[PDB]
Amino acid sequence: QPWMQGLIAVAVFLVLVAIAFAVNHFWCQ
Amino acid sequence: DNPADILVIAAYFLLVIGVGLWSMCRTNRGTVGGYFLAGRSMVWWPVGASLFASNIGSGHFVGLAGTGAASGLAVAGFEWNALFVVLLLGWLFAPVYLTAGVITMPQYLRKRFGGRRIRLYLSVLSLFLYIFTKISVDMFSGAVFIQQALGWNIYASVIALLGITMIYTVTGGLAALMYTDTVQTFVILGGACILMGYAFHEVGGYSGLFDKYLGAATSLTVSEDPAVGNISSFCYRPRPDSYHLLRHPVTGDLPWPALLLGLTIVSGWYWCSDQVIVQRCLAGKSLTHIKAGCILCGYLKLTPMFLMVMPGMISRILYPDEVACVVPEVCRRVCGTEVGCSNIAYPRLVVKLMPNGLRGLMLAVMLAALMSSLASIFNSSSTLFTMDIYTRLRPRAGDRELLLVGRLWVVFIVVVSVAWLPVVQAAQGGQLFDYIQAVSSYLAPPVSAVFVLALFVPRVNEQGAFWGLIGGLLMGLARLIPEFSFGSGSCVQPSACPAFLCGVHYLYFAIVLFFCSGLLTLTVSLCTAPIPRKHLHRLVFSLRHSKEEREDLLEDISEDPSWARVVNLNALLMMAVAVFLWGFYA
Ligand SMILES: OC[C@H]1O[C@@H](n2cc(Cc3ccc(C4CC4)cc3)c3c(F)cccc32)[C@H](O)[C@@H](O)[C@@H]1O
Ligand code: NA
Repeated sequence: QPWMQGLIAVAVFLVLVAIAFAVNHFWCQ
Repeated sequence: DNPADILVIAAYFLLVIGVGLWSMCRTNRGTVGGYFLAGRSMVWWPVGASLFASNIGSGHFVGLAGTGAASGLAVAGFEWNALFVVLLLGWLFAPVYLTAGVITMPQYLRKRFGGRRIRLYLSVLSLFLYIFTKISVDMFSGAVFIQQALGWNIYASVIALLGITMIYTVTGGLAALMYTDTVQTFVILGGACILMGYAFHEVGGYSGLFDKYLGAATSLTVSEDPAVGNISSFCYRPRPDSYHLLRHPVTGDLPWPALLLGLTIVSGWYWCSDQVIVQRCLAGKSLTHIKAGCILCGYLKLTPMFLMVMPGMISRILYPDEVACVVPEVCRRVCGTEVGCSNIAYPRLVVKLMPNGLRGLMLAVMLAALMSSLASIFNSSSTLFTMDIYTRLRPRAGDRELLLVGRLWVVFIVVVSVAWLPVVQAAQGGQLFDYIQAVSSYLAPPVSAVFVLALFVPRVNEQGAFWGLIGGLLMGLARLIPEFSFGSGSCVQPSACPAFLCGVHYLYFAIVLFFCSGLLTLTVSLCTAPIPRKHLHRLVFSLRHSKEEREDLLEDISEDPSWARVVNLNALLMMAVAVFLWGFYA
């Protein structure tokens, strides 16, 4: 299904951006 | 010839004249700041509209529809890559260029590294890249569109187009083109949506495109010429991965690792390192405005799939014997090009589907696309030449002489492009859009490599950065030269080029070349004596918030917390929408 691939892609992207806020919050300050 | 077309073209010209006259009455073009950087006064919607309009030319209609017709929807990759890279411009590159206080990108390298020679090198390399990868595509795709839609002389019409854009460019500064680019972006999107609608009506909706495209083969697959014979089923049939962005990493026409890494590197240069795009961001009134402009430009950089790539696929569905012809005799009869007729995809939809009134609007779209791109290239090249090359030959020049030299360079680069028109008309069919992306992939990645190392790695010094650029061109030229030697041919007539030199996709060569130039720059940097911190305040991503006294080999980029918060959330929402759409068509 195209719609599931879209939602899964967004979900993986939101995981990466959550990781990016985690890493700079704990490892820049 | 129906009066409605002439009134639509005159109405378009009256809009462009009117916004030009208003910008000239408003802004100051007496100074170098005003004429070359719009006074650093351009709020978000001119910056976004101008980033979009400076990029989308007649090449985007002819090339993306054509390649859409020929190869399906992976070519949206070129446009959609841009979406990610514009956020590197607004959030990584643009802040450093505002705190460096630079008018040009060669000047940034002068301030960062400090020789006379990196600035001169990069200016001259940039000017060649604009003749080869920017002016060429606009002239060529303009001439395709005129040959097919109008039928006028493809020399005289290009001289006339190049001459009107000369006047439009020299008359106003960066403030006139960016306001005019807001009208041109409206016309481009407006008329391109109307053609998209007529096209999608003709195949019977979006369901229609995706159930009729893989069937859309020509019925004439037998040549009259011996040693061509029955054409292979591989070439005339549509590719069975036609509906997929993410195509096979060895046998795909645009391999997915090459699309994602290799286009990010080439888009790196195009959006983050290159005078044409970056002048729009050096003219923003502040960083929040640049960032907001970078969001608008991103949403507009989605539109080309739906407006160019899918309409080109509908052209194959509707005119398969003309757009998808494989027989050299038939392709020479259809558009004059023995190697194929993909390129007529977009201008056949305008001819066949548009009524009495809107054919004029679609001529205005191609004119809006052509003029905005050509004017942006002429103005940026004018800035490069004036402020890098002419201020070498005359240091005590002053802001009246530099504007005159600026305006005379636009005349000279127009004459150079008239000289260059026959060499670009030597490109036969959709070969040209492969050549431009190949030349971008062989010349741009060493520049992408030096800008990323200039911005993020303060150890990299002038010897490293210069010897990385020259090593970079030596490797790029190995591919480019031997290639252009062997030609391209077609799928019907494959070239005698050795597998080695070119089995490897040009966007894969982009990735190799980037890491080799980067590695050479880092290695020669780490061998030679470094640049200390007193030389580097506000020139590196680390030190864009410094306030300390730099020693030379607008400074304040702090924005309102609230508006920062707004544009930062909108960058994340625009990336979610990007990523969803890449998943949908993966
Ligand atoms: O260098 C990378 C940059 O390329 C720009 N760009 C895209 C096209 C359209 C296109 C592309 C490919 C093909 C054929 C398959 C090869 C036909 C058409 C284009 C052009 F035609 C001329 C000049 C630049 C052009 C994108 O806007 C930009 O986001 C991207 O960072
Ligand atoms: Na344009």
